Amino acid sequence: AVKKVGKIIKKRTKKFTRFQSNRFMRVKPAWRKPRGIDCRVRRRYKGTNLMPSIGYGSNKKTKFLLPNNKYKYVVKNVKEMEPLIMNHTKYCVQIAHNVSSKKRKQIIERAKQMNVSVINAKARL
Amino acid sequence: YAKKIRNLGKCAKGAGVDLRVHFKNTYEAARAIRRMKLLEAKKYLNDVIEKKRCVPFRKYNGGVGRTNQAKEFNHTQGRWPAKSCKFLLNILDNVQANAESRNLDVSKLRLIHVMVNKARPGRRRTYKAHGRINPFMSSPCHIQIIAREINISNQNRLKNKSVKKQQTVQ
RNA sequence: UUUUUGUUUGCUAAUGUAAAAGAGAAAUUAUAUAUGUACCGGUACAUAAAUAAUCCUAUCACCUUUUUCGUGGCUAGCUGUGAGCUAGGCAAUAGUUCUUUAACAACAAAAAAGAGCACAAACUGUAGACGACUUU
RNA sequence: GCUGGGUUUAGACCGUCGUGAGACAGGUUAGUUUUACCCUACUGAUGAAUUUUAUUAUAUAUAUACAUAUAGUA
RNA sequence: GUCAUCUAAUUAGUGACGCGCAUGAAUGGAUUAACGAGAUUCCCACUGUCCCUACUUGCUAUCUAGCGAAACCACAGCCA
RNA sequence: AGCGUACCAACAACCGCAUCAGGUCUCCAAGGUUAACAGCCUCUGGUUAAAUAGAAAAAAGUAGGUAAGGGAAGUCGGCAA
RNA sequence: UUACCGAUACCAAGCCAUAAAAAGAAGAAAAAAUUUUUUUUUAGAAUCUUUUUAUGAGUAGAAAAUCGUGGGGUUUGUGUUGAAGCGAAAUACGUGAGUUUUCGUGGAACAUCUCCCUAGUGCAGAUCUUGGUGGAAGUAGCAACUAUUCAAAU
RNA sequence: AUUUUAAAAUUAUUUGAAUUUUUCUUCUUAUAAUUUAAGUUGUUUCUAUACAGUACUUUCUUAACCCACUCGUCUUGAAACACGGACCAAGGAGUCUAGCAAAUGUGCAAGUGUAUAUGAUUCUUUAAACAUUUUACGCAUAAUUAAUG
RNA sequence: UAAAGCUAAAUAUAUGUAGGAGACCGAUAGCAAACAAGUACCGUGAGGGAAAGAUGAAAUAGUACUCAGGAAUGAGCAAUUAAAUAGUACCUGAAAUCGUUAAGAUGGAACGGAUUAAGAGAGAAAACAAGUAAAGAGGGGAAU
Ligand SMILES: O[C@H](c1cc(C(F)(F)F)nc2c(C(F)(F)F)cccc12)[C@@H]1CCCCN1
Ligand SMILES: [Mg+2]
Ligand SMILES: [Mg+2]
Ligand SMILES: [Mg+2]
Ligand SMILES: [Mg+2]
Ligand SMILES: [Mg+2]
Ligand SMILES: [Mg+2]
Ligand SMILES: [Mg+2]
Ligand SMILES: [Mg+2]
Ligand SMILES: [Mg+2]
Ligand SMILES: [Mg+2]
Ligand SMILES: [Mg+2]
Ligand SMILES: [Mg+2]
Ligand SMILES: [Mg+2]
Ligand SMILES: [Mg+2]
Ligand SMILES: [Mg+2]
Ligand SMILES: [Mg+2]
Ligand SMILES: [Mg+2]
Ligand SMILES: [Mg+2]
Ligand SMILES: [Mg+2]
Ligand SMILES: [Mg+2]
Ligand SMILES: [Mg+2]
Ligand SMILES: [Mg+2]
Ligand SMILES: [Mg+2]
Ligand SMILES: [Mg+2]
Ligand SMILES: [Mg+2]
Ligand SMILES: [Mg+2]
Ligand SMILES: [Mg+2]
Ligand SMILES: [Mg+2]
Ligand SMILES: [Mg+2]
Ligand SMILES: [Mg+2]
Ligand SMILES: [Mg+2]
Ligand SMILES: [Mg+2]
Ligand SMILES: [Mg+2]
Ligand SMILES: [Mg+2]
Ligand SMILES: [Mg+2]
Ligand SMILES: [Mg+2]
Ligand SMILES: [Mg+2]
Ligand SMILES: [Mg+2]
Repeated sequence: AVKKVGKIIKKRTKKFTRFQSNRFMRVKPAWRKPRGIDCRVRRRYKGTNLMPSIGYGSNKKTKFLLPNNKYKYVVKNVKEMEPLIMNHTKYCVQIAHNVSSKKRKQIIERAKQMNVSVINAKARL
Repeated sequence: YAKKIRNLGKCAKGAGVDLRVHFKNTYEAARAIRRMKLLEAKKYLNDVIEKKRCVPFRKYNGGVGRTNQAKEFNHTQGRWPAKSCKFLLNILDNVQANAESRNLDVSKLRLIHVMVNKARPGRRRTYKAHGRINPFMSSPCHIQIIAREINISNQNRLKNKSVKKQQTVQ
């Protein structure tokens, strides 16, 4: 169903899993669009998996906002942190998965100085 | 070993690397054993070796006969897998020895983890039909055995509600 | 059986309900008639005839004072319970609702009180692939 | 399940047809019948489990489903 | 195919008959003793071929100890 | 002078994909019964092993036996016996 | 004769895309505090932004926008305070391919979305190839060669 | 950041009319306010005086109501008693060159392309890049005819 | 100027050796062959023709010793290592498949979609508290 939280509307919380991904191991859940005659999914018979479609898309205005209402920005370095000094209420930092612990700590510190939210501050904490 | 132990001081482990016994029979034996005092398990094994008590084949029960001793485990099928049993007995003995070497009482030891994994098959050749070579492989096993010594929120409104409920009850 | 608290190494305290909010209701029988009652299926007289469109059962808290009547226990009195009458004026306040935590059943702990079979094994053979059965 | 006599392989003979190889809805004879250990079905053979499950009553004329029922063997 | 014959009964067999769809003379024709793991029918003997199945023996199957494959397999597996 | 000389010759030493009831050339050749180097049994020599044992002794199978009275009535056909 | 139920059709409203259409090269608003501080923003990216309306089936096919993989030039970075990978995930983002992140393993490399350049560039099928692994299944079976048994030894 | 304006409407006034004589009677002269304009804001709780809990989010898990036939494939038509597929991992298929074409980009444009090859103060990259002698040829600028033309 | 001949240069090279290269391939790729590869093995023969790399920095650290074992192996209070679930089948160790544990479900399939539900995990970056004050631990920047 629909998942209103704030003004943030999500139309389809459920992932669209590949047809029959649940039937053969060799078929991953990653959406693939079925082709060929007699698909059932293509044909949209009641009771099957749904086909992702453009109707499902989120309002242009709230799109890439997370539950926080801030667009997520990936941060590898202090230099990168800096573009968001004038944007602390609109973008929220995520520190790159590959950052070493000291560097991560430094980044976190910087974020606090800036008043910018960190979505993954706790890595290696 | 596979089990979550926490304190290995009250535990005694024993392993069998690549046993020349069938995986299924051995598995069954292990199942039969599981959750038992070590000595009792040993006794059971001995009995099975001497064809007095059977091990119940419940999982791999395809074609296994229909013994008299199976009534003991509420089952109908059961067998006396000799070589496998012997192997298991040996491992049990080893475990016991290990325990002794530490400081665990053998009377209070229970088998908490009796795992049988299947090892890599020993390849042999069988000859069939119209000049056809087929695999005549064995089903070897690893056996892992572990013995072990065995002996918010308040909320003011919520609180008020609770009180009211209590009053009502009274 | 009663009471109390709980069920907020694989374990060694322990939860689940397709359905509680009064889940209230025992003639029978006919459907172009029934039911009683009283005599000898018959006769006479009642009675239901939108029959659950009804009837029953609810809220009288309190404790104390003046009691009456019913039921249950023990040897006319005592006690407990239920119902009425009379006197005292007394209490609940949660700040506007967020289920009315109120039922049933199971348990687990705490205290309290009371008070052997079977399989196997050997044997059998009225049986039988093996179980099983029949035996001892 | 079988049998394989015929039909419908390769051998062969005859008749007709075809220059011929061959043809015949013409005749005649000789010509390998593979696998269940799977699932179900059936026939027999054991056999646990079964409280949202049961109950045609029980109990001393009155009661009671706002009730009984443990389980294990036999 | 008609008459015989064989049978209680014969689309078989044998002996005849013959305007023979379409027999026939080294495409050899007709006849043949002996021979044939040749094709066909009948008779005698003989028998579980059968009436009509029964009992029995080894070896398997069966259960156990040991070992231990494969074809096949979308998922699977009750019916009207 | 040189070269060959072990051992196997199938039973697991060879060829059959294998320690596979198959195949593979030659010589020697005992007593009994007998026409017989047949078949049956024995001596010399050789084994007592064969990709398994044990227990039960159903069906079914397979290699056999035996069946009263009938005697091919079975079946394509006396196939099999 | 009414009443009602009843579609992804219809209507009303939102949002998504597509198509078209309007239209576009300068400025303080409010709240909270106590007249001054604090809190938010203070827009102008032409395939872009704002708004408007209509529309949305689809095999063969065509096109566009994206997404990912191996390498290259460029750009600015991450690594033994642990890279790639792998396994599980995640109040995660995307309609989706995916992307990103956390924990665990791992023990050495790894990116580029800044632009675009190149390719042996994306798999569920081919009685696909190779390697592995199952159910069948502890099942079929281990039945030619007449046959073994007792004691002892190692 | 001026079409959340202008008007409509409404409220209390102010001037003039009207026949529908009317505490919503209408126009209209002027002024303030308001919303019926000019797409929902307010009040009171609660979460909660919490850092995660049994609440709240979300992943998984079964249930339950309703629905749902093996995908790929050739086919008028496949769930088919049509074929392929036991399962999994990796590999696995419109490519490259020659010439032509249109499309579009770019440079130049009656021209254009420096072909081979030379030259250099070019030499890790340098097998590229640069340079083109102090009327080459291609295609195009003219067509047409079997043809001398 | 035939019926006689010779002759360097530019030009070609998938063979051999030796150098140097790559916007090449990265152990099912690349030669068939990264390794005792034209090797093992198969075919009477002409011929056919594989699979197979990686422990660690260092085996001049390759498992000492003790206990149980016939032995393999196992275990350790022991031992090399940074690391032995790096133990020589040794880097990473996916999937199928299987084992252990737990939870759950189960009247002739299972799975699935839509929508909840109860569980069981997870979580705080919207899912309350800016600032102010007292005093600790730090860090800065500036003024002179
Ligand atoms: O069109 C103006 C404009 C001017 C100038 C300038 F003159 F400086 F080059 N440059 C502009 C640019 C620029 F060219 F990129 F600078 C973009 C958009 C608008 C520009 C806009 C007008 C609105 C305010 C911003 N400048
Ligand atoms: Mg179709
Ligand atoms: Mg189909
Ligand atoms: Mg025939
Ligand atoms: Mg023929
Ligand atoms: Mg006859
Ligand atoms: Mg005749
Ligand atoms: Mg003639
Ligand atoms: Mg002859
Ligand atoms: Mg297989
Ligand atoms: Mg010799
Ligand atoms: Mg000798
Ligand atoms: Mg032989
Ligand atoms: Mg050979
Ligand atoms: Mg042999
Ligand atoms: Mg007879
Ligand atoms: Mg006779
Ligand atoms: Mg007859
Ligand atoms: Mg007959
Ligand atoms: Mg005969
Ligand atoms: Mg469309
Ligand atoms: Mg990468
Ligand atoms: Mg390709
Ligand atoms: Mg694949
Ligand atoms: Mg496909
Ligand atoms: Mg394969
Ligand atoms: Mg349905
Ligand atoms: Mg067709
Ligand atoms: Mg086909
Ligand atoms: Mg198939
Ligand atoms: Mg395949
Ligand atoms: Mg692939
Ligand atoms: Mg062009
Ligand atoms: Mg010359
Ligand atoms: Mg290779
Ligand atoms: Mg380290
Ligand atoms: Mg590891
Ligand atoms: Mg390494
Ligand atoms: Mg490893």
